[PDB]
Amino acid sequence: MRECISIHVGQAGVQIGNACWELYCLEHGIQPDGQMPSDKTIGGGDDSFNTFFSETGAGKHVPRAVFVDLEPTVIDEVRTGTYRQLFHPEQLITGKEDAANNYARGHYTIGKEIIDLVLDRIRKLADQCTGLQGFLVFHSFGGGTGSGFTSLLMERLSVDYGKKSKLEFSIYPAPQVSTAVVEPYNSILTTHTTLEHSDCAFMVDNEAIYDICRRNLDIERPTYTNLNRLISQIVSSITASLRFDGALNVDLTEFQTNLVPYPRIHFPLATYAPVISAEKAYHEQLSVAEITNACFEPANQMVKCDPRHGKYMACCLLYRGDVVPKDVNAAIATIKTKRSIQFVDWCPTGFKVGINYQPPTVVPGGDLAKVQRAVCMLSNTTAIAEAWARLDHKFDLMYAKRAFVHWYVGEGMEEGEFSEAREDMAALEKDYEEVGV
Amino acid sequence: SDLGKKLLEAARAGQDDEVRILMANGADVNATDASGLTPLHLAATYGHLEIVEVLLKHGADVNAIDIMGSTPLHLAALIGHLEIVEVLLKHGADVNAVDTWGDTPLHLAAIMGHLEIVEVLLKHGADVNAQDKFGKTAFDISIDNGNEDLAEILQK
Amino acid sequence: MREIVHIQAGQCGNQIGAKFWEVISDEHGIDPTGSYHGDSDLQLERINVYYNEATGNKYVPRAILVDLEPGTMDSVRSGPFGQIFRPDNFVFGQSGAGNNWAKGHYTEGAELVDSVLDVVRKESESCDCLQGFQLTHSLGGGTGSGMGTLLISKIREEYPDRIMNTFSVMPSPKVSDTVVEPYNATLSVHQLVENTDETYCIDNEALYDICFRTLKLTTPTYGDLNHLVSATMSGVTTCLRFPGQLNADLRKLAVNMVPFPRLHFFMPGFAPLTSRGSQQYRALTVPELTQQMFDSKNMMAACDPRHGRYLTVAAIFRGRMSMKEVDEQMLNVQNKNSSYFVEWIPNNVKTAVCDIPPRGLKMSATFIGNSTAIQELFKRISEQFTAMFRRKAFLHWYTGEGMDEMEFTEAESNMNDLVSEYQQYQDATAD
Ligand SMILES: Nc1nc2c(ncn2[C@@H]2O[C@H](COP(=O)(O)OP(=O)(O)OP(=O)(O)O)[C@@H](O)[C@H]2O)c(=O)[nH]1
Ligand SMILES: Nc1nc2c(ncn2[C@@H]2O[C@H](COP(=O)(O)OP(=O)(O)O)[C@@H](O)[C@H]2O)c(=O)[nH]1
Ligand SMILES: [Mg+2]
Repeated sequence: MRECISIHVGQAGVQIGNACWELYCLEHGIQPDGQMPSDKTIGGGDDSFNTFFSETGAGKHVPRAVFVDLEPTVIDEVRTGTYRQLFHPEQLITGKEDAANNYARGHYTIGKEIIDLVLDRIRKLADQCTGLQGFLVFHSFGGGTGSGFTSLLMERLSVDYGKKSKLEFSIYPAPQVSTAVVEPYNSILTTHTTLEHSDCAFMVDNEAIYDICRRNLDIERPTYTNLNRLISQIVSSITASLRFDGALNVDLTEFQTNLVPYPRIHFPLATYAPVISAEKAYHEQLSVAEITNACFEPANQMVKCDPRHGKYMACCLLYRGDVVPKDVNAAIATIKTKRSIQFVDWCPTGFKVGINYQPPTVVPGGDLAKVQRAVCMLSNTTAIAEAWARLDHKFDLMYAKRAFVHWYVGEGMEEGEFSEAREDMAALEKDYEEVGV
Repeated sequence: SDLGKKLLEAARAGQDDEVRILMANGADVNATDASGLTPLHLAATYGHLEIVEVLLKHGADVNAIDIMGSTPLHLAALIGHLEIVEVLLKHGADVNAVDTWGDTPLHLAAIMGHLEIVEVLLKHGADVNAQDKFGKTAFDISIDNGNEDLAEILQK
Repeated sequence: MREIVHIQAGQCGNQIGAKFWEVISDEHGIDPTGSYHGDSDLQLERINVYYNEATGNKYVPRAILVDLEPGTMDSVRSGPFGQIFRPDNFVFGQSGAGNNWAKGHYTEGAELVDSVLDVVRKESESCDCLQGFQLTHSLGGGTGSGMGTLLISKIREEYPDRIMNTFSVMPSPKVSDTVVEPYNATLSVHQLVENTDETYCIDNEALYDICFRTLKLTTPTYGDLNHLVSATMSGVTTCLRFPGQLNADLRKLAVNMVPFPRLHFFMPGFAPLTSRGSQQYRALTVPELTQQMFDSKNMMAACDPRHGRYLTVAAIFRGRMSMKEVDEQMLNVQNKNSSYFVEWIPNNVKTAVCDIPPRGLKMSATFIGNSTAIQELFKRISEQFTAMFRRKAFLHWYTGEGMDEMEFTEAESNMNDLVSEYQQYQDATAD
């Protein structure tokens, strides 16, 4: 087995986590109580889905998952929801007092009351693993737990597992759904202290998901449930390679190899197509060419930016369903006949391709239509520096007046940490400028 | 045996009978404490109307000033003693007297919202263009702090 | 973050505090008996925040009633919900405060302060996760002001990690009994600046002007004013007592609306304005509520938002309405009126929606503003304080109780220092 342990932190992390594991269970033919009748193996096995699911003697498939929040409201829903019987009960960990949208509380004062328990529980999961690969970590940028505790957890996981890989799925804040004005501070603070402990991080701009829900699914007021389901289908496309036989991104190490040439610039852009409303169940097929070309239209991106004004360092295409390789190669062929997609000098300007011939699964009760073929493009372009720049500009305006800073220095943080975190982000912005002619 | 200090404190405390006794023994009706306050100042501050009246019928200087330039009418208008305001005015109180902060009785009545005293002072010829030493008239005060009731009374 | 410990001090504190329970109790379906006879279970999901459960299917307010005058516990026990407070939580003296801050803060209130703390400790050691404290009081009196600030300071020392939040009624000549109130309020404000996390400034000047000019009540009564205070207090605490995401607990709200520790004085407003029982009205719509919400005439602090700039703003809509109907309007206010929101705090107006409307109305909106225009309220108080202090009127009342003349000059300088801080950020620019 080459296990993967998923850690979900904060409300956004937890609720996205429970959307994903619901989807996984449907893709792998797993029932809400852990049973999988389609599994010949008695009470174990070494199939590719065992990287994400441990097996018990009763035939119960248990996610290799940890849910962590510093208040119980959200994780109490997991304990009593449809999948109450699926997870390890001891892997659902809560405090009683959240971080109040304060990074300093999540990383210093409140978070450190529970960090040692969280690590002992992860150790327990890691001790059931034949050959633990590393961790997938879900969290929001703007929450006190999502930012502060997550950053604290990544620092500790580096010490106790120096060998293993760590992958991030981070929710990038948007005014539409933002709960706090200090989310820009928390975003910079965690990015700074986490940068050296994460090998690869997929940002999920909540505004991009918000716009897709409105434009493509015709939803007036996107709810978190709406955004989550769409997000969890993009997340599934990215982790499919780890849970299934395939030839691309077969383990966490390969994510770095394919997407991250240099450790600091490790925030790939994800673009996903097609997104079709469930009310259009009789929509006509979209070809390989059309869904591939849709991966270069900004509307379908997970992070708002302009790749045509940047330069690509890496590009991976992960198709799903009725996708004939020769049609893919011809679709790419025309893609490389579009002068607006520039690559950097020093990298092979080609596209790595993987195909999973299972038709994409969509959740019953969701807003997405069933489709015959879909694709998730993972591209590491310098255009994503526009997203850091948006956050940095907000940070600069408030930190110029030291607005809200007292909240942070009052909860264990030194004020100097603001400026160094912002200098690290300035160094990142010029890192992108240097790579992009 | 000086009765000045005890006439002062009897008037502050509203001891109407002691007020009459002490004057009966030659107590200085215009006695002053260290700050220059007179029995009439203190009777007017603390709302002792009959002591105000009696002092005025026995040679009290209605327009006496303390070291800060305060007259009895100032303090009566500041503390809000309407009856005493009118008694003082009928005995010739200077309705436009100015203290060391540039304030007139109308300024103090305006700050503290004694609108009836405002009207009495106006009917006795208070200067609406009297400026304090920040250049503010009583009307400027009512505009600055949005007192619409006071502003209407001052434009009439 | 679950439980809130409510304290009411003084005649104003206990009066408006009682009106708070009578109103929120009925929204939550709790009767004067503590028995729940409600109509849905959103009324119960978060009722532990303000109520204890007393084992007979009854509910008891987590409330402490304090006053140095015994007259007003007679008062509250007499009220509609008089007999649902814990008798043991009545901490009352016999000698009052005589509208003297020094008496309440230093001598008679200091003799009763730890009897009050004993009851707070009893309440707090029964809480699973206490968020903080909510105090209702006047600043112009002696007990609500003097002892109230003392209690804040000593509660702070004993619970430094919890949130302190006050509902402070400011004195006004339009409604006042005495001219010493600017003293008591200026001495009080000094302690609120240092020891409170959030303070709602409920100005009696504004409450009177609303009743007098917009609701056309010839002679406003204390009960007329409290009708407005009750509705405001109910609106601002909706997100604490009902399932929500924005501003869900006392510390999350404070983190969002208080950019600078001392500038934590909010200007509450509410729409529509009704008079007691005359509430039946046409309907009101979302565009109208939004503009009335931001209207000076709808604030309960006597200050013009137009004369300053909003640092943070919190809005609470209540009732069944179109939400992005709401989200179009409150984004329209911000861009048309761009100049009245500071540029260096992006996305500083947050919106909450609660489907449960208040009694008597199907739609309502509550306004919580942290505006630099609040300087007008403190400048008004500072001018009256200075007017009295310059002529040293009735300071014998305070010195005689063991207070020093230089505490008055210090209070004066601290109020003015607060004023200067607001005007500093009112003129600042992103640049
Ligand atoms: N996509 C998505 N975003 C969410 C969800 N829940 C919260 N968010 C976003 O996450 C950010 C707020 O951080 P939270 O995760 O709610 O806070 P937290 O991690 O629980 O930490 P605390 O502040 O201690 O509560 C905001 O940007 C929200 O828009 C969710 O379910 N899905
Ligand atoms: N809004 C309102 N204000 C009140 C009420 N009672 C007293 N006040 C105000 O509070 C001040 C007097 O303080 P008070 O509470 O009576 O004295 P305390 O008992 O020592 O706190 C004045 O400014 C009054 O306008 C009330 O029921 N409602
Ligand atoms: Mg949370």
